[PDB]
Amino acid sequence: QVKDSLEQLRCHFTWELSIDDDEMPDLENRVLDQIEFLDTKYSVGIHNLLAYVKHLKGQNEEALKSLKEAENLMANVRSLVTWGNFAWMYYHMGRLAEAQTYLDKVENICKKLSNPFRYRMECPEIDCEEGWALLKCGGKNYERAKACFEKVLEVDPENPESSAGYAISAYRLDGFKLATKNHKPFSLLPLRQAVRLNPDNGYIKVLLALKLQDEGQEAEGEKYIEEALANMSSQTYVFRYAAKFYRRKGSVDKALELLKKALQETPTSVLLHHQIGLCYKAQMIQIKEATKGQPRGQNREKLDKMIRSAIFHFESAVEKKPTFEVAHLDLARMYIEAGNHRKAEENFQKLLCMKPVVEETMQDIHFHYGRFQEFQKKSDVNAIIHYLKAIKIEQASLTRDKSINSLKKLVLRKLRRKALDLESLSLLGFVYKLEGNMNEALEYYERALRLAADFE
Amino acid sequence: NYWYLQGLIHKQNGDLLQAAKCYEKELGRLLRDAPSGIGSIFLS
RNA sequence: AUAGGCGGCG
Ligand SMILES: [Mg+2]
Ligand SMILES: [Mg+2]
Ligand SMILES: [Mg+2]
Repeated sequence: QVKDSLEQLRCHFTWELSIDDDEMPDLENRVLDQIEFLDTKYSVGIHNLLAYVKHLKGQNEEALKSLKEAENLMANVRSLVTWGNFAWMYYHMGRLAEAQTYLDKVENICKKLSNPFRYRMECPEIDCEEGWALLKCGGKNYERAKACFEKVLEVDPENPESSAGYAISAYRLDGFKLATKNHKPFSLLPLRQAVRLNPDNGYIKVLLALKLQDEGQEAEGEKYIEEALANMSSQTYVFRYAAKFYRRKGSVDKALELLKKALQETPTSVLLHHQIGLCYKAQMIQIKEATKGQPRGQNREKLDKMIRSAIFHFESAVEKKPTFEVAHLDLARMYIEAGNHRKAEENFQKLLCMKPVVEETMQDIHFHYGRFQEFQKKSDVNAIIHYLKAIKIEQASLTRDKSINSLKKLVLRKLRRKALDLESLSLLGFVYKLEGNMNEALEYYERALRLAADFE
Repeated sequence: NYWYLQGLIHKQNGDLLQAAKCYEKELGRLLRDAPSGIGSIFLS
């Protein structure tokens, strides 16, 4: 009825934003933070998104409040997202006259001079608006968000807004491939473009600095960190990426300072907690190296405090975002480090049921579970099961290569207890095949086949 | 031993990768009920 | 969206 009119509207309700129930507390928290701390030109988008999240929570009057706040801030065409959200709001509540009121407002603006004249309207602004909503709703929406901004840059290649959106989506997709071999810095030129056209935007400067750092250009990146830190623009966000920059440079204490300052503004940020975990992890590794694995007295004291601190923050991260895979894995591994194998295991079992956006993250999950099964749980069969499972995920990566090598070591261990084993001989043949060592691959497979026929 | 012999033929021609595939098919079958899961990886 | 210590007859 009116419902087919609603389905033509370009707004949050029709954009199929991929939002697990599990990610909802976290998303709302990130929406509130952005509203308070992100320096942008139009804050209408994020309140429209706050509205949608309230609506998914079952709090429609709060959702209405957020739409009224967005309206009170409202080019004018971006109001259309607000109005379409209003239309859906009033529908879902059951104010069919009020919904219709707002549909009619959308239609009247859609007659200057829109092609689908009815409720959809095609302009750069609503494209960007779909981009940013997708870009805030988690990694699975990122290819789509990139395409939205890219659509607009196909037409207007010097659009400052969509150049930003495009460059941030790209940097984050680049992020997913840092673990793959033969990753290319696809976001480096877009970020340079984006900084040129949004010269005041510190958020974009710090990601550029991080990309520069990944490509070995530390000096140039550090200038962007120092610049970004000297401007108000998005102080709290600049703090997070500046901290990441200094940690990867090896100024861990400087990182902590920034992260802890940022935690006052945004206590809830799983990014912060995770990254603060990584600072403590890196300090644990420093002490372990300087004391040759045998810390005593005060050193042991400090190592223990840092293991507790990392666990505290990785725990704080996954409580707030249960689907935060990498944070679960780091927690599993901190638990191993602390001697808590059940806690390790428990985090490993939750990891085994996840569908990561980043396929390589499942390789890491199996690799590290397999090592947990070899060295902590003393179960070779499960090590092998899981090293094989990591190997089976096709993607070339350092971690897959690690799994091949871990399988090799374990099977050569087994063959030196018991050389006449059909599985072990076939496994070692397999490993050699995955190394590209084909003479040996065939030699071990042949031995296994000849072992079979001799046994019969 | 049909798959062994198919392997040797590829090996003797230089198709090391088809040689591996042939042997895998037979070693898969032998190891289909192996606890590691290697038998299934071979029969894919 | 928040990556890379060393990896086992160590
Ligand atoms: Mg998050
Ligand atoms: Mg890191
Ligand atoms: Mg990590």
